[PDB]
Amino acid sequence: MASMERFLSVYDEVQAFLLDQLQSKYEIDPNRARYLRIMMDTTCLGGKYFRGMTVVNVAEGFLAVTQHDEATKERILHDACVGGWMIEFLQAHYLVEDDIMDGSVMRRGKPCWYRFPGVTTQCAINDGIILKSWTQIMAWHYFADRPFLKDLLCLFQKVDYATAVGQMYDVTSMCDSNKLDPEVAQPMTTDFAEFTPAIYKRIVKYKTTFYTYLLPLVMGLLVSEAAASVEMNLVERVAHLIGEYFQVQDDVMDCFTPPEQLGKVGTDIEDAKCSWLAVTFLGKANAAQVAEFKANYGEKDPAKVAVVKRLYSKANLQADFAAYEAEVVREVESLIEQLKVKSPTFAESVAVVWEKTHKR
Amino acid sequence: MASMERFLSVYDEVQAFLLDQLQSKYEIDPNRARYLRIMMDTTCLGGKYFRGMTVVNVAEGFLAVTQHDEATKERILHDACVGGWMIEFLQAHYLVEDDIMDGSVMRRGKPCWYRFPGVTTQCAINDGIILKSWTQIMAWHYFADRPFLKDLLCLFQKVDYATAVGQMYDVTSMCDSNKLDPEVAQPMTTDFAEFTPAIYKRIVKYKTTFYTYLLPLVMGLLVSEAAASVEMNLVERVAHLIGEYFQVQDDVMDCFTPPEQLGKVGTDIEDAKCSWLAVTFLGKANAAQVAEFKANYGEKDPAKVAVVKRLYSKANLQADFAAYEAEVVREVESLIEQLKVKSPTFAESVAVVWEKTHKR
Ligand SMILES: Cc1ccc(CN2CCS(=O)(=O)CC2)cc1
Ligand SMILES: Cc1ccc(CN2CCS(=O)(=O)CC2)cc1
Ligand SMILES: Cc1ccc(CN2CCS(=O)(=O)CC2)cc1
Ligand SMILES: Cc1ccc(CN2CCS(=O)(=O)CC2)cc1
Ligand SMILES: Cc1ccc(CN2CCS(=O)(=O)CC2)cc1
Ligand SMILES: Cc1ccc(CN2CCS(=O)(=O)CC2)cc1
Ligand SMILES: [Zn+2]
Ligand SMILES: [Zn+2]
Ligand SMILES: [Zn+2]
Ligand SMILES: [Zn+2]
Repeated sequence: MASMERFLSVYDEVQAFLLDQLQSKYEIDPNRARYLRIMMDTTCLGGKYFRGMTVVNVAEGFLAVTQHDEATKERILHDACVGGWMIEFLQAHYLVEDDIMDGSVMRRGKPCWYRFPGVTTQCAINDGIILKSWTQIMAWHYFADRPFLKDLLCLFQKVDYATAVGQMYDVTSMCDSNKLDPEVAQPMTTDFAEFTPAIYKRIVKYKTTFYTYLLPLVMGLLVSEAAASVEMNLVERVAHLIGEYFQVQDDVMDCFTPPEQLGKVGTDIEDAKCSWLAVTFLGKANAAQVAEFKANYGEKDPAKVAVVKRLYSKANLQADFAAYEAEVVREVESLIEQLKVKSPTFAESVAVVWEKTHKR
Repeated sequence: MASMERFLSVYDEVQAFLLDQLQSKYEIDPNRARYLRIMMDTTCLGGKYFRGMTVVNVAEGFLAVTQHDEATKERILHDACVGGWMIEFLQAHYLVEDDIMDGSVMRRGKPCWYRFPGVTTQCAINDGIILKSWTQIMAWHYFADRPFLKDLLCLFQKVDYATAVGQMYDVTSMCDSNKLDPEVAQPMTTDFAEFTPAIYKRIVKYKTTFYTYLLPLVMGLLVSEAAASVEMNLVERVAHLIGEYFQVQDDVMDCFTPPEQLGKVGTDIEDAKCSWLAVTFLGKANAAQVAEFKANYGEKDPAKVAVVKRLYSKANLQADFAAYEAEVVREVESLIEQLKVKSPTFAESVAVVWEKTHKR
């Protein structure tokens, strides 16, 4: 069976299981089940499934080099699909809540879930809670007797928690740290002293790399019983590196990809986000450029947003991006090679993850 | 040591552990740690700790009848405190998010967390996520090698999930089921056909009884290694019964307790909630009363809210409440007795839980 149709089939299976259980154990009525069905589909489906399919691809890599009965191949692949959906539904939780937190309008060319007329914020906050609760119910049902249950649940939680800490670092990235205070409304920084490469790398490490790259790779190892084919410090290092590059790309696209292809109107400028473009621009600007940036950034006024975009274009950030890209290519290739000391197979899955990111 | 000072001490311990770990493992800076500290205190502290202290009291009950080394008594009590905080922090998650979902102003005579000036909804949604993530980090740290870890984590998840399903039943309780539809803005029911005792009991069972009464009782059994001193179907039955009574009391207080003592201005009428008062009123009203209720319920207009309160007062709902209370007293005493077949001790803890609820 091809991997993607397997993965999509298991979605239907898992959906049916969740909804059936709601009717048999939680007293749900058919109409609320239908609401939840539609919510699940709307929030979990229509992406590329990169994350969840990475679990499947890592497991397929090991299957090719490990002896197993056919029934065991099938079980491993089924477990990789269930694990992949756990990550997809965890992402769906994040996207639902982040869209509400940010006041976002669109995502992938459709309205954010909370904006649907019969949803509203009141229900959407809790729908997003249910999305993450479903990752747990999947795990406890499908993995009940698996030797990797403990390790998978402990990994998932730590990744979830890193991700929420990353969200805190992102939402507070334009405040001055020393002014953070629940009692006092938070002003935008005026110095931008915290718009540094290291502070940027911390936001991105936590907010996206743990759930986007570390979790799918490590979940593929766990369902394969293969965590001894790797040196875990290398897997962390490479996940955090590729993940950062991925986010740099998104940051650049927020500013410069047309909204039709981007799937939304990018607002990182208006939102005063600590983006790669802002940090890179500040890292090369002269005094007059810095002052122009300060006078215009973090404002809704379209004229001011256009002043920032013009500053970025004139500053030749494409060159800084090429230099960054080159360095990432170097270090990701060095880590892949270190990963072959223990598993050629795992190293190749990491190569493929790299190729999908670099050349999307 | 007295139980409550033990419990409060462990709060300080757990807080220090969480914040220390954020600095050693998650790259947090001192100012963000302070924000999180203040968030934790603000959202977790200042209640009665009923839930968390019930775990401690169940464990203290068993300790009095079971032989153990002193160091084991201490470990069991420490584990009961950590488990109790897991429930308190899970409640804090619920209250933070519910206050945002409902647009609430106050809770326990102070502003809702999201209303604090330096918080805002954007940060508060994620603070509430972190609250629940912390229940997991507590568990994996303090219970890493405990024989009850699996059972405790599986119980916690199912309780969390029931609670979120209960929130869905609550937020949708004034819609007609057959009209639920993400695509269509939801009208208030005009027939109130779904304001029944059974539908009410389903909302309340899920939204509060699993986390308020079942989880503390069962967590006390788990940290005591005492789940064989009970018949679990009886523990469920009694938890769901006491929990329902608790919520009926809250529903009555929302309408009739002065806001100063209630800790907030009650809005269940304006919010069109399926409250015990509404369901009981509809269960005895004549046609003219029903029509007056329909014309006034679920409106912000204070004059209309006063018309509903007047209908309730004239309908002698205090008598229906006394009749309900009497019946609950009967059934809770019958269940306590059934609980003595296997554990006098556990039955007495349930008696105390009952006494704290009935006579608060
Ligand atoms: C010990 C060992 C022997 C052979 C192989 C290759 N193998 C072919 C048959 S299979 O269906 O098991 C898929 C992988 C790997 C390991
Ligand atoms: C409450 C909450 C916690 C974490 C996240 C992380 N999220 C990942 C996806 S992202 O980078 O698109 C937007 C941030 C979101 C919400
Ligand atoms: C810093 C920088 C890097 C690259 C580009 C070019 N850009 C790449 C792909 S895109 O969809 O973002 C639109 C075109 C511009 C600026
Ligand atoms: C087998 C058994 C013997 C005695 C007891 C009572 N016991 C007193 C001493 S203690 O500190 O262990 C607390 C409970 C219970 C069980
Ligand atoms: C997102 C979410 C899920 C569940 C709850 C349950 N909560 C219990 C406490 S309550 O009855 O006060 C208000 C409802 C809240 C929020
Ligand atoms: C249905 C019903 C029951 C009891 C009461 C009396 N009430 C009890 C406590 S209270 O703080 O809600 C205010 C006074 C009135 C109506
Ligand atoms: Zn965001
Ligand atoms: Zn972005
Ligand atoms: Zn609510
Ligand atoms: Zn209430």
